[PDB]
Amino acid sequence: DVGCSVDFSKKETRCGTGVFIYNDVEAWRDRYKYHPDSPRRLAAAVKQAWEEGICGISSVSRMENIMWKSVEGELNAILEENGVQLTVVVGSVKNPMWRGPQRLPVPVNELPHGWKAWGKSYFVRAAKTNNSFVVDGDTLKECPLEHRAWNSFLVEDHGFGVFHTSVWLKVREDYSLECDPAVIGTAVKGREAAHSDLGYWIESEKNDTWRLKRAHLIEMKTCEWPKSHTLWTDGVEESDLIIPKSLAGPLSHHNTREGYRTQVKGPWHSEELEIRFEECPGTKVYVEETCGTRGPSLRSTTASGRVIEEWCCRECTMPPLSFRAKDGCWYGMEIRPRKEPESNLVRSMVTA
Amino acid sequence: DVGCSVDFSKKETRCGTGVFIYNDVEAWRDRYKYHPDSPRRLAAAVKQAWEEGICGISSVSRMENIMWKSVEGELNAILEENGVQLTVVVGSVKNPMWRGPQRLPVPVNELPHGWKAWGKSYFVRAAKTNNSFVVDGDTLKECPLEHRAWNSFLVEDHGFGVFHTSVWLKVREDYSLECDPAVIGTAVKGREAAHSDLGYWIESEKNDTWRLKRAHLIEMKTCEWPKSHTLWTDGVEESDLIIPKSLAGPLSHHNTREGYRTQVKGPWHSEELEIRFEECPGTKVYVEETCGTRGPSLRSTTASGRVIEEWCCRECTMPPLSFRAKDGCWYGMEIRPRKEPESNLVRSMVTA
Amino acid sequence: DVGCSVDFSKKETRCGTGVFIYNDVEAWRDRYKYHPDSPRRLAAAVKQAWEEGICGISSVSRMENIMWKSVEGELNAILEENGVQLTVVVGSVKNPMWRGPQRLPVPVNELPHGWKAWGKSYFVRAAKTNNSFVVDGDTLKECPLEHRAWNSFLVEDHGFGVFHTSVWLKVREDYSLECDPAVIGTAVKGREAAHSDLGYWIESEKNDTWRLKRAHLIEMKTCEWPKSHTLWTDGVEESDLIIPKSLAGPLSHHNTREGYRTQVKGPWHSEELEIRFEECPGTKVYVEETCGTRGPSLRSTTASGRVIEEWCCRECTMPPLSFRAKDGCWYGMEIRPRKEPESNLVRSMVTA
Amino acid sequence: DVGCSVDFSKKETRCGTGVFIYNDVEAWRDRYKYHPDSPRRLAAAVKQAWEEGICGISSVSRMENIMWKSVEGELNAILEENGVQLTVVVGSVKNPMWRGPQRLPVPVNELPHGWKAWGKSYFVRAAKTNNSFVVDGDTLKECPLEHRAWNSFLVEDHGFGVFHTSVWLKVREDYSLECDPAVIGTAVKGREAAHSDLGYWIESEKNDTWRLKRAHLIEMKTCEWPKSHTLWTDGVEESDLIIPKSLAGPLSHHNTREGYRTQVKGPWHSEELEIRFEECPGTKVYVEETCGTRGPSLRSTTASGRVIEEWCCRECTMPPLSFRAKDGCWYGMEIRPRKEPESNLVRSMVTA
Ligand SMILES: *[C@@H]1O[C@H](CO)[C@@H](O)[C@H](O)[C@H]1NC(C)=O
Ligand SMILES: *[C@@H]1O[C@H](CO)[C@@H](O)[C@H](O)[C@H]1NC(C)=O
Repeated sequence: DVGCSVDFSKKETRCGTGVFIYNDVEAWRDRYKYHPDSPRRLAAAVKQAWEEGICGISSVSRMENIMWKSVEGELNAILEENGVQLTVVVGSVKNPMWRGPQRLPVPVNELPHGWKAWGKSYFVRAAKTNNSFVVDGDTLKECPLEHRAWNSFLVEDHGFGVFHTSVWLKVREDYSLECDPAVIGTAVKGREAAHSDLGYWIESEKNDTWRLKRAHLIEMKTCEWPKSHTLWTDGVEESDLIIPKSLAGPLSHHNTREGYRTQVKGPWHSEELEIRFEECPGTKVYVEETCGTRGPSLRSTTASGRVIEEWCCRECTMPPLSFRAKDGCWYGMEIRPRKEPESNLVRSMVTA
Repeated sequence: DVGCSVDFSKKETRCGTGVFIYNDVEAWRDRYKYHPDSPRRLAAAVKQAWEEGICGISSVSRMENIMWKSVEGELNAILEENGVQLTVVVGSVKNPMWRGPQRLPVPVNELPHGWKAWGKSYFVRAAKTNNSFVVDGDTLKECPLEHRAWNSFLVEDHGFGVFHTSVWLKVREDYSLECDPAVIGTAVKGREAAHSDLGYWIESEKNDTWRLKRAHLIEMKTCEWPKSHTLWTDGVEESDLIIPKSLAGPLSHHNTREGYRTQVKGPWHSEELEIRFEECPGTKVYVEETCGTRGPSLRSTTASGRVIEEWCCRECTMPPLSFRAKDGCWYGMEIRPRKEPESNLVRSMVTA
Repeated sequence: DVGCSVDFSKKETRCGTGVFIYNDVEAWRDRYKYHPDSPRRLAAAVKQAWEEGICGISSVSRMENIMWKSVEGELNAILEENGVQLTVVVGSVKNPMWRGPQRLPVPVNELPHGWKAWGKSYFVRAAKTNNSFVVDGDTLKECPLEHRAWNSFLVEDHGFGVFHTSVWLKVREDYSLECDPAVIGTAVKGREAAHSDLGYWIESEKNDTWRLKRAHLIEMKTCEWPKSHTLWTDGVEESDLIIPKSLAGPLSHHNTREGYRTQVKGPWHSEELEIRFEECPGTKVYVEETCGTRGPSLRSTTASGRVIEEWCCRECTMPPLSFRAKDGCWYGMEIRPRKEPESNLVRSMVTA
Repeated sequence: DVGCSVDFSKKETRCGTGVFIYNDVEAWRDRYKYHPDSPRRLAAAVKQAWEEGICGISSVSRMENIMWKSVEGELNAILEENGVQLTVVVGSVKNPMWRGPQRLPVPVNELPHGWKAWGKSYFVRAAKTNNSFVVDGDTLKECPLEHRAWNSFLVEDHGFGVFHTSVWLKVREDYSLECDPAVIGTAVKGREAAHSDLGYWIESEKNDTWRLKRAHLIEMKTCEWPKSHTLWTDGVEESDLIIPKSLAGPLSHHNTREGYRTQVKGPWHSEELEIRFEECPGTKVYVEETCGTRGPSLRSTTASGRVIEEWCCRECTMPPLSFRAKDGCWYGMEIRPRKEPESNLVRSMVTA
C-alpha cells in the first residue's frame, strides 16, 4: 500500500509504503452489493434448513441484515420458480443483536433450475405462503430464538471494492463463535492505538499507562473479537474490560480504565452509542465514600425532561464515564444520583 | 489524520482517517539530523558518570551511535571550555549491540556556563586530553564491557516537514530493559501483520495459521520488545520464537513457525540481515529422519566458494529457512548437510 | 500550495510547492455543502420573483438543489411568520435541468427576522398556499419553463470547512450563460489533461494527437463552460464536441475524438454516466460501410434482458464509445445493430 | 495519482487524486539531470552534421547546454577512435538564445562502441582535432548563427531517480518551432493560474478581468509555447503579449495586461528576471498625456548610481511594471523619465 498522511497536531506530510487503517464508522462507508455466494446455493441452503426446522435467522451485524433485505425478493422468486413453497421476510434490527444456536447447512447439490439470478438486484414479486423463513424482525412469537441461526456467513473477497464496492460471502462449514477477521484492523503507533471493524471504532491512549480514550459504536454485536487482532492479550482479567467480552470487546489492556469495571448493564439497547469520558451537560460529579454501589446505568434527564444536578461515585476517577446517544446523556454504573428518587430515573433495560 | 492509499493488488484508492504505519527501514541512512536536549546538560551528565566509574557507552541502536558521532565535536568543546579533561571517541557499531550494567546519571544542575556552545554545534574547535570516555568502538581492552552504560536515552518529539527531522532526546529517569516505545508501529489488517521500528520490519500472514512470512533486520539490538506494541502475546513459549527474545523479537504467536525452534546461533554477526523462507540458491533440501541435530548455522558456500548442493533435516517443513546477508546465503540451524566434513563448514559466531 | 504526491506511472515521491487539482467527483467523503449567505435576502428575492411572475426556479446543479432542499423549511417558516403566502416546495432531480429565461433579481431590501425563526430550519416547512415557489421537480405543467428562473447564484466566498467546505452564495447581478468558475479546475501535465467541476470529470490523453479518454457525470447541467478555464479553445467546430455545448461541454480540441461527433441523442436521461471507450461483455463491432445511419443510442440488451451481439459502425474507430449508465451499457450514435427489429431496441429520447 | 496538500493560503489541508504541478524555477529545485537516452548514437549525428557543414550548435534551453557539456567527453573520447577528426567545445549560454535555421541530420546507423571509449567521460577529452564542432559560447566569429543547429532533440522518456530523474532524449526527424511539450504544465484552479516548464514560471490571476501577475525567467528561450497547453487561446492579438511570443510567451489573455503592449526591448540581456508590478524602490510615476513615446527600458539608477525620481506615462496603469534583475529594477516601455538627459540613461538591446 503506497499512500500518505497529513498530521493535524503538526503539519508534516509524507507518502510511502506501509499499512493504512481507515475509520469506516463515521465515514459511513458507501453503497454495497453483498453477493451471498450463488443465490441458488443460498436458496437450497434455506430450503434444507427449513426441512430441518430452522425457523429464522438473527443477523450478527448490520451488513448481513442489509444483504438479506437486498436479496429478499429475488430469493423469494427463485423459490417460487422452483418446486418450493417458502417465503423469506426481513425486518428491523433490534439491539443488541442476540445469539443463536443454529447454523445454515451447506447444500450438497444446487437446485435444479436456471441460474439467471446471479447478482439478482431485487425487483421481482412472488406468491405468499403460510410457512415463512423470518429473518430478524419482530417475529419473536412466530419463530423462537431457539431455532434461529446465527453467524453462518464468511467474507471471502472484496472484488471491485473501489467503484463496484461488493463484498462477496459464502456459507461457512465449521462452527465458530468468532467475529469476521477479514474486516478487522488494529494499529498502534507511539502513544495512540485503535481497534476497529465495520461498526466499532475504539481508541486508546497512554497516560502513565495504556487506557481507554473514546469509543464509537453504531451497533451492539455479540460475537467474540479474535485474539490475533488485539494488542497485549496476556495477564488481563475479564472483570476490568469496559466493553464486556459478550459484546465483542477486545481482550486487551487497552480496553480498560482505572476505577471502572465491566460495563455489562449499560444502555446497550440504543442504536448509536458514543463513549466519552466527560461530565454530562449541566451536571456535576464528585467522589464520595458514602455513595451507593454499582447498578444499572441511569439517564441524566427524567421523563419530563428535568435535569439532575448532583451525582456521586465511590472510587471512579474524573472525568466520569458517560454514554452519549440520540436519547440524551447517560452515566456509568459507578455513578449514581446524589439525592433523587428512583421513580424518575430511567434505568437501562437489562441485557442478558 | 487524513492520508492517501492505493493498493496495487486491487487498484483500490481510498481516503479516510485513522492510523497510518510506514516502513522506515530503507531510510536508515539520513532519517534524522538533531542533537540531544541541551548538550550542555549532556556534558554535565557525561562528566558525572566519569566521576562515578562509567568508562564507556555501548550503543543500543544505530540512531544512538549516529547521534554520538554527530555531537562529538560540540560536546568535546563544552568539555574543553570549563576545565573538563575528557575525550569522547566514537567508533563503529559491532553487531550484535550488547548490554551495559550501568546507567547514565541525571545531573542535578548544568555546568556553570557554556553559552559559547550556543550556535556552534557542527563546526567547533577544541583539543584533546588523556581521559577517554569511549563510545562503543574497538576498545574492549581499554573499558571492559561490565563498566559501560547502555539504554539510557528516551525520545520526546520527532518528525517535521523536512528531509532531516529533529529528534529531541532526553536522559532516562529510571532503570529499564525495553526498547523505545515512541518509535514502534504495529498493525494488522485482514491477513497481513507488520511489527516494526526504525531498524526492524517483521512480516506475518495467515495460511491456515498465523506464521512468520519475512523479516528485514538492519541491526541486532538486545533490548526487549514492549508487550503493549505486540499482537496476541498469550500462551506462547519462548523456545519457539524464530527471532530470540534476547535479540528484541516480539513475544507473540506471529513470531514463530511450525517445525522451527528459536534461532540462537544464526548469523547474528552480519551488518545487514534478511530472513527468508525459500531454498538457498543452487542447493536442495530433503526431509529425512537420519540427518543431523540442532546446532550453529552454516553458510551455503565453502571458504573457496564451493557450492554445497545437498542438505537434509529431520522434521522441518518446506520451504526451508535461510538468512540472507552481505556475505551470502546462510541456512537455518535445523538444516544440515548430508555429506560434508564439519571442517569445511563455516560456523556462525554466537555471543551470549 | 504546499503539498506533494506519488506518481503511480513511475512510482515516485516528491514534496514541494505548486498547483494541485483533485478529482472531486469520485470522492469517498463529501467536502462541499452549498448554503445561502443571507436567507433573509434570499427570501425577499424569492417573494419579489414570485410577484413579477416566477412560479419556480429550476436548479442548475445538484448541489444547489440540495441547498434548496435544506433551506426549504426555514424559508417557509420565516415567510409564514411575516405572513407571506409563498410556499417553497422542492421536487426530485430530472436530467438534464433545462435553462429558464428569467433570472432571480437582486432584492432591494432584506426580509425581517422573526423571534422564533432563530434556529428554526429543516423541519418547519409550511402548508401549501396560493403562492408556491416550486423548485425543480417533474411538474412543469404547474410551472412552465418560460416562467422559471435559472442560474441566479454566485460563489460569494469559500467558507472554511474542516469536514465540509461551506460555500455561501448571493443572488447574481449579471445575466450570464456561464457556469460557476469558483469550482472549476483545468490542467495539463505533459500529455495528461483534466477538465473538472463539482459534477464533471473529463479526462484526456495523447496518442498521436489530443483525444478524449474518459469522463464521468453525476448530473446534467445546461450552463456554458467558460473559455478562461479551457485549454486550446480556438479553432474548434461545435459540431464535433462530443458532449454538446448545450450541456456545458468545454469548447476545445481536448473535448473531441476522431470518427465521432456531437452526441446529442445519447442516454442523457441517466442519473449517472461513465463515458468509456471500449466494448463491454457480450458484444462485437465490425467496421462496415453498409451499416445504418446516425440515430439515438440503443442499449445492448432488450426489454426482456436479451443481448444483441452483432454490431456495425459506419466510420468509427475501435474501441467504440459506450456509456455505462445505471441500467447497463449503451452504444454511441455511430453504432447500430447489424440485424435486429427496431421494436426490441430501447431508444433514448432526445433531450432538447 | 494521489497527493499531499497543506495549503497555507486558506489553511485547508486536503487530499485526493488528480494532477499536481510543482514549481521548479523560483525554488531553483532543478532536480533533473539531463542526459541523452542514446549517448552512443550521437557520434554518428555529429559526424554527419560536420560532413554537411554545420559549424556549431546553439542550445535552446540551459538544460540542453548542461547535457552537452556533460557529454562533451563522452563524444570526444570516441570521436578520436573512429577515424573522425571532430572535437566538440561547449561554452556558456548567452541570453537570449537565438533561433537557428537548421537541425541535426537524422542518424544513418549505430556507430560501433569502442572498447576503450567505453567508460570515458568529461574527465578525458580529445587532442585538438583540426575541426572543432563548437557548442554555444561567444564563438560567433568562429561559427555564426547562420549555420547553427537549434532545437533538434526531444525528451525521449523519464528515467527513474530518487533525487534527480535522468531526462532522456532523442533526435527529432521533423522541423517544428515548438517548446518541449513533455516538460510543460498548465493549470487553473478557481482564480489561480500558472504556465510552467523547466525554466519559466508565469503567474496570472483575476481582478475584474484576467491579467498577468508575475513571472520568473531563469533563461530567455526563443521557442514558441504550444497552444495545446495554453488557457484561453482564442481572440488574442500578438501585439498585446507582455512577454513577446518570440521569447516563448504563452498565447493567451493571461499573458497580457491592460495599458501595456509587447515588451520587445526589455532587459533581455540579463541573466535572470522577476517581472513584477510595483513601483521601483523609492520612485514615483505620474499619469500625464504629454509624456514621451514608447522606447527601450531605462534602469532607475544612472551609470554612477544616481536615482531618477519623476517618471511619466500617458495611458498608464498602476502599480507600474518593473523587471527586477540582479543589477536592479528597470521600467517598462511606456514608463519614461519626465526630465533627464538621454546620455545618462541605460538602454537595452533587441536580439532580433
Ligand atoms: C496526561 O498526560 C500528560 C502528559 O502527557 C499529563 O500532564 C496529564 O496530567 C495527564 N492527564 C491528563 C488528564 O491530561
Ligand atoms: C498456503 O501455503 C501453501 C503452501 O505454501 C500454498 O500452496 C497455498 O496457496 C497458500 N495459501 C492458502 C490460502 O492456503
